Amino acid sequence: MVLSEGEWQLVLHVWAKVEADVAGHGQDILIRLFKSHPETLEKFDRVKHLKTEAEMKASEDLKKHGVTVLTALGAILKKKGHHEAELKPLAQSHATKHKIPIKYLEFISEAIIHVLHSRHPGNFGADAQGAMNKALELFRKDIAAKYKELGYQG
Ligand code: HEM
Repeated sequence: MVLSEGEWQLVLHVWAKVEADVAGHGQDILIRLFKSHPETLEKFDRVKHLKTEAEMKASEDLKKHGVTVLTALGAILKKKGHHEAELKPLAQSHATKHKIPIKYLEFISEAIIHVLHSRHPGNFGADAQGAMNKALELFRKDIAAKYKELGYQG
């Protein structure tokens, strides 16, 4: 699949807002992920013991994790589809070290869309959401192809 420049512009325009507060968006997204799909929390040894949203909101480790995910994702989106180099080390660590099934990448995709929708209604209408979904699907498709080459494709 391939996105048009118009679709990339919609994605990057809302992302510019996310970047005004990377830590805040990272927390919201991870908390949304962990509450909607608790099984995912088990993958994070440094934060799996957190029982409530209040504990999550106060966690310094959770906030650092959020910044890391959004910074790596942002670097990928800014490549506008030319992200093969950025995807390799990422696919290897999630396939071989962490063992993250594609299904969980779909779950975090949902959390991202949910949060942008809440915090940026004016820059996240239907067209912009369609573009973001398309960009995240592109990301998932390429990652899963890499998973298979690496022997996981879980
Ligand atoms: C847009 C999605 C994702 C991006 C861009 C991403 C990115 C990263 C990055 C940059 C790291 C740092 C170094 C490394 O590769 O180990 C990392 C670590 C990790 N990722 Fe992700 N990740 C994503 C989704 C997920 C999801 C959905 C899960 C689990 C449900 C996950 C679990 C992990 C774990 C377990 C680690 C290591 C945490 C630790 O240091 O203890 N990742 N990820």
